Amino acid sequence: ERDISTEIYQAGSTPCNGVEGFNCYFPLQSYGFQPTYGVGYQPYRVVVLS
Amino acid sequence: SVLYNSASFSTFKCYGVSPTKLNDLCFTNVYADSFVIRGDEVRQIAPGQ
Repeated sequence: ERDISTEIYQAGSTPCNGVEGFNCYFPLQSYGFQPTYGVGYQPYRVVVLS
Repeated sequence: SVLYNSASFSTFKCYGVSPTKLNDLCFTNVYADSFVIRGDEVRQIAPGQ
């Protein structure tokens, strides 16, 4: 099943509608992966042939 | 009832384990600490920091 629909999760007192910080989070974040890092951590090509 | 969703007591700056599912699991020994903040605000309380 696809998961295209995205929406900010709400479990505390904050709806986190652009107010990230002070016990508020946003799932999408920038990793900041510079090239010369642990190539063992590099993502691989994964394919499923049902 | 007043552990996590008190909504009127103070902040709950915590991380690592699920702040909701721990209510089910039972432990043997529970530790209590009476100390003072590290000094700036909370800043230097972070793994890898």
